[PDB]
Amino acid sequence: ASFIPCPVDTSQVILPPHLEKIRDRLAENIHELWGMNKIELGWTFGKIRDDNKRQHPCLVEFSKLPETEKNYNLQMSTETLKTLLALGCHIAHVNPAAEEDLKKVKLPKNYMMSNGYKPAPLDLSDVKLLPPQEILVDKLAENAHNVWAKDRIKQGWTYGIQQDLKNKRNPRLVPYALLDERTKKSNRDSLREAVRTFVGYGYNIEPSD
Repeated sequence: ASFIPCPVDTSQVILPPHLEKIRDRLAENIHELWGMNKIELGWTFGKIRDDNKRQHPCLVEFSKLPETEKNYNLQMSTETLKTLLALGCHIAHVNPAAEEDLKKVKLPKNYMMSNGYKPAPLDLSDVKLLPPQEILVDKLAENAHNVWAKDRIKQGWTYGIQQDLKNKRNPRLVPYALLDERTKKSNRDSLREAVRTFVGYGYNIEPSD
C-alpha cells in the first residue's frame, strides 16, 4: 500500500524523424521474436484464431499484419525510444557500417509455417552490452512495471495476496524490486534484446554525463 508508481514522463518528448527507421527496425524484430516464441510454444498458422489447435492468424510477415497489430508494435517501439530520450539518452547513428554485417538467424525447417512465413530474428548473439546499457535496461524494466502498475491502480486495482477480478486485486501491484525473479528476468530480456537491436544497427545509446 506504500507503493507509488511514478513512471518516467514522456508526454513532452517528440521522437525525431531521424529515429523513424530504427523504430521501424525494432518493431519488426519484436514481432519476429514474437513469432519464434509462439512457434516454440507449439503454435501454428490459421486463417482464423483457433486456440484449441494453437492456430494464430498473426503468424505472418510484418507487412501483411492488419493496421491494429502493426500500429501496436510500432507504439511499443516508439515508447521505448521516447523513454530512452526522457531519461536523458543521446541516440546517435555513430556506426552506419554495422548494417553491413547484420545478419538474421536461420532457423530449422520446423519454424517454417504453412503460409510460407518463417520468422527470422536478428543474430545479435555477437552484441555484448556494456555497464551503462545494462543499467538502462534495468531502468527500462522498472518503468514498464510502473507504467502498468499506475494504469491498473487508477482503474481501481489494489494489491491482494490473491488475484480476483470483481474486487480488483492483483499480487503484482508491488514495487519492482519485490517481484517474481522469473518475472523480473522475463522483461529484462525482451528489453535487453531491444537495446542490442539499436547497437546492431550502429546506434550509440549514451547516458547524459
